[PDB]
Amino acid sequence: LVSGFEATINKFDKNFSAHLLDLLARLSIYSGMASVISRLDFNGFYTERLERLSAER
Amino acid sequence: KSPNVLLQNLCCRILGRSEADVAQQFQYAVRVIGSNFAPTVERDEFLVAEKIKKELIRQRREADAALFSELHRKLHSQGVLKNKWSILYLLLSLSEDPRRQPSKVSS
Amino acid sequence: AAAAAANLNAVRETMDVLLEISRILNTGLDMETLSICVRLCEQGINPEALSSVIKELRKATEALK
Repeated sequence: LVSGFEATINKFDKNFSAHLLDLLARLSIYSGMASVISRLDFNGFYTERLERLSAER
Repeated sequence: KSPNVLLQNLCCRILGRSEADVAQQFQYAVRVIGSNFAPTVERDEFLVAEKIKKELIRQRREADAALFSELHRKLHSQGVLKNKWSILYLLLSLSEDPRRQPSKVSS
Repeated sequence: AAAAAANLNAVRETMDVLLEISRILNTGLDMETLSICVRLCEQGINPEALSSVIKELRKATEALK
C-alpha cells in the first residue's frame, strides 16, 4: 500500500524531529565556537519548538 | 502540631478567608506539600550567604553589607535551629526590588 | 529555671534578627506569617515548596479577592 508508506514516514519524521531537538539541547549547554549552532539554523527550522519547562520542588 | 492542619492555619493568616469558607487553597497546599512530604533538598548555606553579600553591595550601601554579616553570624552563634538555610532560602526567593532601599533602621 | 528561660530567649532573639532579614530582602511576609514559616522549617521542609505556595497564595488575594 501507500498508507503503510505514510505510516513509516510519519514514524521517521517524529523520531528525527525529536532527536534534532534533543541534540540541539545537548549542544546548547556548552560554554569562535558558537558558529556550529548558528550555521546549522541559518534561517531557523526546528530551532526551539518547545520552551524549557521548569517548576520548583 | 501535624503539618497538614498547619497548612490551613497558614492559609488563614495569609488570606483573610476562613478555613471552612474555602477548601481549594488548602487543597493546593496539600497538592504541593504532599509527595514532597519528607525533606529531600540539600543545603549549601555558605554560597547563599555569599550571594546575600553581593546583593547588599549591589544596593551601593556597603556598611549594611557587613552589618548583615555580623547578624548572619548570630544565627550560628545561638544554634538552636534546625537548618539556617531553609528560612533564608524562603526569604530570598520571595524578594521584590526596594530599588536601592531608601531606608533601614538597623535595629 | 535559668536554662529554660534562656532557651525561651534563644528563639526570641533569632525571631528578632530574622525580622530584620525579612525587611531588608523585601518580602511581603510579616512577623505573624514568619512565625508559622519558622515553625515549619524548624521541623524541616522544602523551602522550594513553601516559596511556590506563597507565590500562589499571595496571588490568591490580589486578583481573586
